[PDB]
Amino acid sequence: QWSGARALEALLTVAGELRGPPLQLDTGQLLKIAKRGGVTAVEAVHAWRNALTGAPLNLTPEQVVAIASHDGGKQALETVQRLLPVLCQAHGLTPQQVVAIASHDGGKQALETVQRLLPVLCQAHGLTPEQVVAIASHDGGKQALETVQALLPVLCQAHGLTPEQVVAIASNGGGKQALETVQRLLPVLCQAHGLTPQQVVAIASNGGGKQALETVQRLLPVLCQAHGLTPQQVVAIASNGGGKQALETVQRLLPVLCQAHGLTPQQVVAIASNQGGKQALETVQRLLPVLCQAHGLTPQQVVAIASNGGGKQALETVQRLLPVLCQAHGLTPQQVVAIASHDGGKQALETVQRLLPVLCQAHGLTPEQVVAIASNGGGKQALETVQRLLPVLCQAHGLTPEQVVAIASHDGGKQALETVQRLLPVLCQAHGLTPQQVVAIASNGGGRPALESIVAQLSRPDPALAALTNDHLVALACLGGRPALDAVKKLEH
DNA sequence: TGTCCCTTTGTCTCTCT
DNA sequence: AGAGAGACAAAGGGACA
Repeated sequence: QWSGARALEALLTVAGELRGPPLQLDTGQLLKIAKRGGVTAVEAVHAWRNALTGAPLNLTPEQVVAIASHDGGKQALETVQRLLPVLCQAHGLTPQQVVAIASHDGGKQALETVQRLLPVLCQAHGLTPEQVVAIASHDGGKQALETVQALLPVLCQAHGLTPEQVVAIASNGGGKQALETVQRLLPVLCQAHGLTPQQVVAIASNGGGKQALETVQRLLPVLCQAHGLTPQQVVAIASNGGGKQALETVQRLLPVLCQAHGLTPQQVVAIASNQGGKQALETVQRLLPVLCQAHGLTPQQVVAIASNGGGKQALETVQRLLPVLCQAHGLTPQQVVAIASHDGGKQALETVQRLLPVLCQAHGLTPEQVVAIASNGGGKQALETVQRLLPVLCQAHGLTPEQVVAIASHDGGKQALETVQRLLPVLCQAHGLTPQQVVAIASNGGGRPALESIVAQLSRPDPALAALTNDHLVALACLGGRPALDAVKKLEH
C-alpha cells in the first residue's frame, strides 16, 4: 500500500481537533500548515496549542499559523515560546517583530541568530534593531545576519556602500548570496560597464539578487550592442525578482516580438521589467495574436496588460473573461483592459466578475464605480473591503457612497477603508476634524499611514508640529501623507 | 523525511513627486 | 497619477542529516 497513508491519516486525526479550542482553524489554514510545515508542524501546533494562545505569550491563531506554515515550523514553534520573552525583554523587540522573524523556513535559526547577534550588530556595527529584524525576517535570515556582521565593514569601506544599502541587499531571501556577489561584482559592474553603486544595489536587492547580478555581468555586453539596449534599460529589467529569468528571456524574445508583432524595444523592456517578466514575455508571444484577432484588443492594450507583475496571469484571465465580462456584465473591452493593467490584474478581474452584480444591486454602485475601485493594484482587496464596509461606513459613520468609493480607489484602498472605519470617530469627536477632511486625507495612496500619522500627532503631540494648526496638518497630510509630516517633523529640528 | 537555504513568480501596499 | 521600492506569500529545488 501507499506509504503516505498512515501519515495522511495522522494529519487528519490531529487536524480535526485543531478546529476546536483554543485555536479553531478552518480548512484553508489547516491545508496551508500541512502543505508547508507538513505533518510534524500540524502535530506541533496541536501539542503546544495552549502554551501559545494566551498566558503568557498571547499569540493569535493567525500568528500561530504564520509560524507553523514553513519548513521547520515545528522548530520555529518551540523556539518562539522559548525566545519571544528573551527578545522582548533583553532586546526590546515587540511580539509582532518576533513573530515576523519566526515566520520563514528555518525560523528557529533566524530567532537564535538574532538573539545571538543583535547586540554585536547594534553596538559594534551601528545597526538599529529595526534593521536587524528586517535582515532576519527572510528565509536564511541566519545566513544573512552572519554575512552582514562579516561583510558590513568591507562593503562600506572598500566598496563605498552605506549601511542602509548593505541592509537593503541583505533583506531578501538568499541575502548572504546577494551580499557576497556584490562584494565581488561591484567593481566589475561599475568600472567595466559604468553602473553606479546605486544601480548595482538595486539589482542586488531582490530574491535571487546573486543570479541577477551575475546575469547582468554576462549579458550586458550582448544586450547593449546586438539588441541596441541601453545600460539603463538592462538595469531596469534586472532590478526585479527573477531578474536573471527576465534578462535571458529578453535576449531570446526581443527580436521575435519586435519583428513579428511590431513592438518597440521600449515596450519589450516594460513587459520584462516586473517580477515574472519572463512569464509576461512568453505569454505575449503566444497570446497577442489571439487577443488582437477580429479587430479585438489592439497590440498597445496587450502591452499595457502585460506590463505589470503577474502580467501572464492578467493576460490569460482577460482571454478567458473578456467575452463574459463584456457581454454579460455590460463592460467595454476598454474597461476590462483598465482593470487588468495593474499588479494582480487576474485577481481583480475575477473579483469584478464575482462582485460587480452584488455591488450594483445590493449596494447601489455603478459599474463605473466598481471599475474605478478595481482599477488599482490590490483592486481585489479594495473591492472586498467596499463590500464588507460600505454599510458601516455609510450607516454608522455618516459617509456617502461616493466618499467610500473615493477612499477605495487607490492602491491600498483596503487599508485606507479599514483605517477610516477605525479612526474616523477619534479624529472627528476627540479632535474636531470634519468627516470631509478625514476622507480627503484617506483618498490618496498611503491613506492608512497618513491617517495614523495624524492621529499620532493629535494624541501624543510632537512639539515639532505644534506650530501647525489642525487644518495645516490636514493640508500637509493630503499633500504628501506620512512622508510630508515626517519631513516637516525634521525640517523643524 | 525534516530542516535549512536559495530562487522565481504573483500579489499587495506605500513612496516619490 | 505613473515608476520605483519593498513587503508578504506560495511553491519548488538543492543540500544534508
